[PDB]
Amino acid sequence: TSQVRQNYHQDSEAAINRQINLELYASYVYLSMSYYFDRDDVALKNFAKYFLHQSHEEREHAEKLMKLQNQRGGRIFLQDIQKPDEDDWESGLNAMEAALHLEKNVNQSLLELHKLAHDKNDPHLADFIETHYLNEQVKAIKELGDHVTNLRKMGAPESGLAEYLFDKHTLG
Amino acid sequence: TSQVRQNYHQDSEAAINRQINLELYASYVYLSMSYYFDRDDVALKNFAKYFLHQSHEEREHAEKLMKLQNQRGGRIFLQDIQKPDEDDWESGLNAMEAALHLEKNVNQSLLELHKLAHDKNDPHLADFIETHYLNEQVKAIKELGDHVTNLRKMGAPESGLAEYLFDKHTLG
Amino acid sequence: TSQVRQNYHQDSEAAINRQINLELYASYVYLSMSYYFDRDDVALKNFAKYFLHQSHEEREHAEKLMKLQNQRGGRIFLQDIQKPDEDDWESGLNAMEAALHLEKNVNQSLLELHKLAHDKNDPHLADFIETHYLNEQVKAIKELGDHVTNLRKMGAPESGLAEYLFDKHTLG
Amino acid sequence: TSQVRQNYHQDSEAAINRQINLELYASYVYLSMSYYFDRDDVALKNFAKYFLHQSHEEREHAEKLMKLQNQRGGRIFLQDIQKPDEDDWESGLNAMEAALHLEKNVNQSLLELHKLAHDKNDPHLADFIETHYLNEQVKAIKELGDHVTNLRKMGAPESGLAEYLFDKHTLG
Amino acid sequence: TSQVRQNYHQDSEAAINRQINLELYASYVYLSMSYYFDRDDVALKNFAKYFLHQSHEEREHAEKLMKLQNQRGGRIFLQDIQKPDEDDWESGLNAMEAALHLEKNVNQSLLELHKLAHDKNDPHLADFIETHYLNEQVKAIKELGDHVTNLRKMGAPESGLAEYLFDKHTLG
Amino acid sequence: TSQVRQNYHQDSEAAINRQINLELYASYVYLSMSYYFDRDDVALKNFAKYFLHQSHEEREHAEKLMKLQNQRGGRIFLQDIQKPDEDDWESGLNAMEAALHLEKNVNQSLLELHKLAHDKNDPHLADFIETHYLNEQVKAIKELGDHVTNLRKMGAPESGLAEYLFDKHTLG
Ligand code: NA
Ligand code: NA
Ligand code: NI
Ligand code: NI
Ligand code: NI
Ligand code: NI
Ligand code: NI
Ligand code: NI
Ligand code: NI
Ligand code: NI
Repeated sequence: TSQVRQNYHQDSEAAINRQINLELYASYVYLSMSYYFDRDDVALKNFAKYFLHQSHEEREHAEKLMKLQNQRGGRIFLQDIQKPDEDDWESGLNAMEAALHLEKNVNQSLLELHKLAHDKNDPHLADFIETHYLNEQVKAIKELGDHVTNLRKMGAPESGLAEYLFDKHTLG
Repeated sequence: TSQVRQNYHQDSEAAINRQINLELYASYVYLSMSYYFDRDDVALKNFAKYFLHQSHEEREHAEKLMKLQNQRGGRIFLQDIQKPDEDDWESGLNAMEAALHLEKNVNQSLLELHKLAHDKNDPHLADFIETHYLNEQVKAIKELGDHVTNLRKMGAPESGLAEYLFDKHTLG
Repeated sequence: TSQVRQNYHQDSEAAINRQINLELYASYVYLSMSYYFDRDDVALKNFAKYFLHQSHEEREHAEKLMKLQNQRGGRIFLQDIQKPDEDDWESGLNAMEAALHLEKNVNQSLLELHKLAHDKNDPHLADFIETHYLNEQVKAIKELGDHVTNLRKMGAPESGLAEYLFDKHTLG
Repeated sequence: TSQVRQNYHQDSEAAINRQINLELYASYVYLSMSYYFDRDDVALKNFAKYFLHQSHEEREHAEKLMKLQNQRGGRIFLQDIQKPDEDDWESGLNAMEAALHLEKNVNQSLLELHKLAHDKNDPHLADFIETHYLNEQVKAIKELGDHVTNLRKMGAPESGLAEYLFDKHTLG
Repeated sequence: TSQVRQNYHQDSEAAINRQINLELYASYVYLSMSYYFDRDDVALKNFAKYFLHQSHEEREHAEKLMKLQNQRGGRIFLQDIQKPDEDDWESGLNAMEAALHLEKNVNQSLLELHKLAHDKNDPHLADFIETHYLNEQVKAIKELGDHVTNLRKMGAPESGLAEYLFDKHTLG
Repeated sequence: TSQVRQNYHQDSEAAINRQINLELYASYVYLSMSYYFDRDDVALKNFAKYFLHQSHEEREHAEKLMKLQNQRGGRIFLQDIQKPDEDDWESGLNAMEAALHLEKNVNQSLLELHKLAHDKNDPHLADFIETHYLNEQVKAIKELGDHVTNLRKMGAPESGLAEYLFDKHTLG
């Protein structure tokens, strides 16, 4: 038992570790998307920059979660970061939809973790997840939905010119 | 066959992918060290910052390798980033020695890759590894050896005061 | 025999002269493309500026090669700069593909020259070609491949509007 | 027939193309002189810089002529740029006299072209050649004559010290 | 065996030590030339400054070589710095020719060392010598050859006025 | 006999040459110490910087002595710079004591040279040695004695932590 541990259950520690691993997996998937849009036959630099920024944001998420785990007295247990389920993300709209699904899964996991923290009578972790992630994930999901809608309203993926214009005007 | 592929063997592509995975593993190990020195019972902030910077440098290494793979016409195939073989790095000198061993392994892998590139008559990748990694890895190994020597000449790990002074004066 | 000649074979001198002539031919082809996109019935100013910049870069390449020839004690022997095999480059995508083929030919010639220099035990010229041209040609080939991919993903050459948009957004 | 062609004869177009080729040949000869004065056994850097600047000026001349050809509705037809008739320009005074002869030949060609334009009732091309080249060629010929006179009044080519002093004080 | 030694043969270490001693000898010869041109009966200050700068450059060469030896795990073994074979360097052209011969000998030694490093499969030391010395020695040899040519084209050593003018205009 | 020689004995010239050789030997020993503290198993950067600065100061001493020799009409005769009697300076306190002994020997040589100059009725060289070296050597000996005392009052060489603290706080 750590000297700084106070009102911190072991289930919350396991959930924090699992969310750390989930954020690592999300950053891995975002990096995979970024360097898939870096290929010569794809040639979409703005999508690559955006997905690299998203991977860095998920890295910051994981770092903040590990710092919070070290603060609450819990111990960190890292696991194997699984590779993305895909290596060729087809087009831009497919990558945006996959990122939207990943963000929704991360949001569901964060909501389950906050429900657990509320059941554990842990207001600190509750408000931490509320102010540091919930609104962030909501904004990210809204932005990805807007991007998917704009890509569908232009002819993608059937129109590569539409994806080029979305790379230039929107993500540029 | 890519339209930009020219004097680029498939063995070189596989070696580039394996080196990308190795750099990812090195960054993972460095992040594990950094957040192991972030624990409350450890309390060494400068070691954490240094290992986080090393993890970011290995991330930049992997990104540059993936960019070079995309330039030479080869395709990227990511794998599962294995977790570090340890979760408790004992003390500071043990972590420095483990980082030294990891750097020496990465240097051996880079030397084997350069030998392969020379056997494939690929001067571009050869000089790329020469100017972008070889001297960098040599400097890193020399710095880690100096750190290990200074830690051994102060009483570490038997003297926690020595590790504190090395964290304050050297890595501070 | 020059007083400054040292570890410099005559075959390397002939190869340097041939590469100088090749760079001159490449600059001539780039200037031809630039002023073909300057015609009234073509009207693509950004393509003209880009090809003029590429011609100036090949001119700098030839000047650096002649300076290196004067440094290594060898003598320069200039030949007739052949005219481009075409006077009407059809459209923009055709010109980009021709520039890609020319860059790949120049890269193959540089790789053969570096192989010869390695067989002549000339590390100076080897590293010179490695650091001053190899990565440059790789970047140029990658950029031309990205341009060709973007032109093919927009409707060119069947869509002149696509070529206009590529001239405005990309090369503008 | 171009939509912008107006009062522009085909003979004027052929003369413009021939003058473009002549300016290209002049730039080639100037570059040959510049890199002949770059040799180790010659060692005259200021002469090399001056001849390189003259080659760049002839390149600008050719570019302006091609732009004027594209403006007047005519089409450009490039030919093979012949190599200079010499590869060893003896000394500095010989190179200056050869440059003077080349400038006088270019001036004669420009005067013949202006006479043709006047016979074709083309005042635009006439005044263009008058204001953009005639006075320029006159100034260049006067400067080359002054340089030849100063080189002859110092002992060149029989005095290499005279050529060194002309490189240092005059062209420096 | 050092903890940082990796892919570093003992023959390469001996060659590095011998090259360190050679650079020390070159710096000694350059200092001897500099302070020979400092004598009252000689009175050539610019030659003294130039040779002192060359001696300092050879000192920096030796320091960089010793730093590289300390980096690659090898141990440094210094020897006796031999005095220059001459104490009166006759004139300026003789000193320039002696410096040219010394630079050519150092270049031959560096080329032999790079050949040895390539035979030892050491790309790090190979590229180090390539980028940090080879082009530097080539530029130095070219500059010394140009200086010798200019001194021979002015009347030196039979004309002390020529040496004075070379000291004032060139090396001044 | 030089035209500028006046009240300058040949014994004073020989003593000046011997002192030049002694300063060269001192600079060599200081450089050896500096690059001995540069080794990986030593790892003391501040000691290396201090000894390199001392070597540069002895180099300036030798240069000033050679300039004074050229001023007084005497001729310079350089000899072989002997290597240091040691290649492994044990620890920091041993190197400081060796530097102190070398400084005391140089001071004794300078005092003997000043006594000779006074016996030769040479006030110029006397006051030159007085104002340009005597107080400098006294300050250097006092500083080295203070360093040795501080190293002995901390536990060196039996305490490597003491040497590390002296490198950080004092020489840092
Ligand atoms: Na190289
Ligand atoms: Na006095
Ligand atoms: Ni996240
Ligand atoms: Ni790395
Ligand atoms: Ni080889
Ligand atoms: Ni080129
Ligand atoms: Ni012209
Ligand atoms: Ni008329
Ligand atoms: Ni050197
Ligand atoms: Ni001294």
